[PDB]
Amino acid sequence: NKAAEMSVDDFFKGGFEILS
Amino acid sequence: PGLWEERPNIDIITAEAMTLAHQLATGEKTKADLIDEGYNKYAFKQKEGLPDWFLEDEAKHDKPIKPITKEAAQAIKEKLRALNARPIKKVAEARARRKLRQAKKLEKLK
Amino acid sequence: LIYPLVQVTLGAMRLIPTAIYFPLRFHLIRSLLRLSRATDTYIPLASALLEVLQSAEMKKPPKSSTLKPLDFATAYKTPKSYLRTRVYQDGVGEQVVELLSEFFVLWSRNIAFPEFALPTIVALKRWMKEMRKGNKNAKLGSSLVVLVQKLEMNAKFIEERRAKVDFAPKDRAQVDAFLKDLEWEKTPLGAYVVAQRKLREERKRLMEEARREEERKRR
Amino acid sequence: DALQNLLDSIEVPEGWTGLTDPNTGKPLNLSRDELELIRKVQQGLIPDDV
Amino acid sequence: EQIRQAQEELAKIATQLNENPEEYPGHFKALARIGETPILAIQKLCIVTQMAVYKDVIPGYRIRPLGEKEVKRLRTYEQALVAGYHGYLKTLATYAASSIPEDRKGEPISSIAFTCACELVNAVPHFNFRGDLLRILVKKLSTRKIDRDFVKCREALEKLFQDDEEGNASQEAVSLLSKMMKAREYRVDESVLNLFLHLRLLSKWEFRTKKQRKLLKAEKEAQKVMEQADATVSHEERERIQSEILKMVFATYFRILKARVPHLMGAVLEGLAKYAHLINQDFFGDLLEALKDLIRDTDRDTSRESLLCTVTAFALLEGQDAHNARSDLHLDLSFFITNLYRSLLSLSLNPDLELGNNKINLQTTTVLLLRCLTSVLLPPWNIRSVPPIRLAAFCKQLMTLALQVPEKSSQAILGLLQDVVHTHGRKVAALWNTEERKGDGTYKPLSETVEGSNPFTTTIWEGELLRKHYCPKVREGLKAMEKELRSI
RNA sequence: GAAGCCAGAGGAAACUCUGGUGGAGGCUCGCUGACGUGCAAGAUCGUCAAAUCUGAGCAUGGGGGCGAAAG
Repeated sequence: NKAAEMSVDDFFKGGFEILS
Repeated sequence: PGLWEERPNIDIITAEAMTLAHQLATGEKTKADLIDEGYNKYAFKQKEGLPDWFLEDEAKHDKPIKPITKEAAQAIKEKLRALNARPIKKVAEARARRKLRQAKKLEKLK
Repeated sequence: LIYPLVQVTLGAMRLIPTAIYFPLRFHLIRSLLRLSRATDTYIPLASALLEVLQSAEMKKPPKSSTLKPLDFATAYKTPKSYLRTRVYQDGVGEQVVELLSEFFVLWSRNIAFPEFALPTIVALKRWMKEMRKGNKNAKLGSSLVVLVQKLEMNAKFIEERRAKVDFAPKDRAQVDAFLKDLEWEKTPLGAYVVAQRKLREERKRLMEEARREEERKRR
Repeated sequence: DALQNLLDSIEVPEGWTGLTDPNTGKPLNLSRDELELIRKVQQGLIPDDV
Repeated sequence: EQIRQAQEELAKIATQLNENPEEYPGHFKALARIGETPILAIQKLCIVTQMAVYKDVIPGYRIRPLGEKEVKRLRTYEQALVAGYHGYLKTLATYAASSIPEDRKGEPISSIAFTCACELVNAVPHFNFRGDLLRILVKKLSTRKIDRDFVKCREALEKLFQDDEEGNASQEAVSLLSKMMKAREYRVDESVLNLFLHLRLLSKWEFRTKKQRKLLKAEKEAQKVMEQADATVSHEERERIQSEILKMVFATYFRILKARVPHLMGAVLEGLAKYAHLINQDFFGDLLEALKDLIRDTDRDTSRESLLCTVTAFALLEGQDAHNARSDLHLDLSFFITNLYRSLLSLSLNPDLELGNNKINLQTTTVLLLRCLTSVLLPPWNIRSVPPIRLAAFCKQLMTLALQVPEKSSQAILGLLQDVVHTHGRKVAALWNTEERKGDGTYKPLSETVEGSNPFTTTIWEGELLRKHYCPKVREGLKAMEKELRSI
């Protein structure tokens, strides 16, 4: 579950969580 | 809209050539030998300007006979083995087939 | 509001991690250590400090020269003269040892210090081996040996007082108390850090008053 | 190297004979001159030069 | 203008060949002559018109060089076709090798020729000089400049590979590609490598007279025996073509691995993981030891390479046929498990972790680590048979890593450990309930082997820092971990 | 006793019902074992026989192990 849906590569883009 | 490209390669495929190659590799007969029994009755025979039917009839009926070795035969078999010759799937289904064959033999015995 | 600040600080320190620009990273890490001491927010900086160590400048032997030690409170950049200079070597080692000391004394009490220092200790030991297989920088060698010794001692201290701490998943009273009744000079790292702070302050006094006498003599 | 073993197993070298040299434990490969002798004996056209 | 005269001539020629091809055999040359004009617009239109006729006129088969009335008509027609088509391919090659830049007046002659080449590739592969056409294609996709023509040729070859059911076109293309890679010394843009992944082959009462009826029976039995023979022959030839193509593909892969080209390792490993189940057994074992030697060489960038090799080995073992082959083929992943366990600490300290349909070639080292951890702890097969010692050791090591590793990756690690606790549970509850701590030894952190490090003689005390980490995501992830530990 | 077709009644149509005509069915009447899969501690799914009756003529395949088959 969590393992796969965070092992997808697109999860680590790097967008600063202030520009939401 | 708006209508990298830039001597013959010798390949041994025959059991007789593999046997002779083993004979060179192991210290049984040397270069001087190989020339010496090269000078035989099949030597100095014309092959250049001959018709294909003549040449093929001599090829089929005039193959010299030499001993072959089990090592050379196995070497040719290993060389000519295909890369997809023994997949896991094929060998597993072969085992399944033979196990089924013994099961059927037992039930026929029953 | 801490999350965006630490995010942008890490981004700033990892933008272009170069030997010329160690001190900007260094000042940012000092700022983050101040923030960590004030708040109760864990900020991983061991990766940054260990990268500073595992930079390129630290491997090759230094360059013997005679130039002035950097004032790492007024530098945004490293002068082109200071490239392989043993003086730059000594400086950067000094404040690397510093920032490591404040970080590991900052988290010197929690029940997991043992674990928290394991990677750092093994990395430092790998470096002592690799650099006595590198340069000839014995002052930094000795300082890192002392630091890793203190880290191991403090790790052994917490585990000694850990043994009997019932941490059942539905009962965390003892772990929420651990050593509420201790102060950060009792731990071996606390003692080492306060001693190093005293030494840093006396050297600060030496050089400040010194430069004052040279100014007066020139006048 | 295991990669080299895989490579020459996939495409066997020219002089591969399946034997091992007793002098040096590596497998024994025929030379270009030895392959020329193999050709000369197998076809019989030119037993010796000149 | 002269362009209008050419318009009329080309239209007349094309329509004449569409309507009555045999009666007009010389237009194939006439068309080359009308294309010989120096006007660029006429050249472009001649090239596209030639593309159109040569497309519709080429027979569903190849013809023989004659050498040595209707039959002579057909003979002449056919010979003119081949000669004209050969001329067409030569013209396309010259135009494509010509310089792309001119004044901006639409798509250049080079781009139009490349489009024509792609259309011919996808339309009539079976006909002669497929080799020359594919040589044009490879001469384009051997340059290391991503361009629109590059991508167009790319999907052209991709569609050829995914639609070729016979195999000769695939064999010629893979031979050309492998020769090009070897000649260019493996300086390609990894798309030509993914083509090898994109191969397919590696995966009303009509009255009839008495004479008419007997003859029809004759063709009936003749066609029956021919269908049986064709089935057998097609099976054998498909197998042989597969063998040749697999030989070339694996030779390329292993030469790339031996040369250690950094930017192709992911694609090469993906291909190996995809096709090792198509290659023999002994080669499967040899490939496992090849991966082992790659890991050892990296031991003596490096983190990413090691993680790629580990992922490939584990995926190959999770292959179904390999999974059943397991014991008989003597495939032990103990080396890979131990290497991952030992490298966890250095990976935790590595600051390059987050600097970045597919299964192997993943650009992020954290993602590779997550895949390795999923393989070791949550496997597709025998999920509830994993050694509890292995589970507990990896849980402790991953908690330490997540303590010492950046925010988003740490969130991923917490999610993976939450999944591990969900799946196993009772096996690892002792790692957090201190009343069940074993006292048959002491925990050895800097161990050498997973069983050597006593995992159940310790307690996961890290939470006391990861609940005060700066990131709400990891904080709530740890909260979820404790929640499900509690709801065990 | 199914498709197909016809008529009446509702539904915009698609349809639904009724009454029929029709007479196709791996539909009825007369006097289990053997394995395989399993990814667990065994579930489910698949495969193999039981193969119109009968006069006069006619042909073929046969054991075992090895092996991917070719042998």
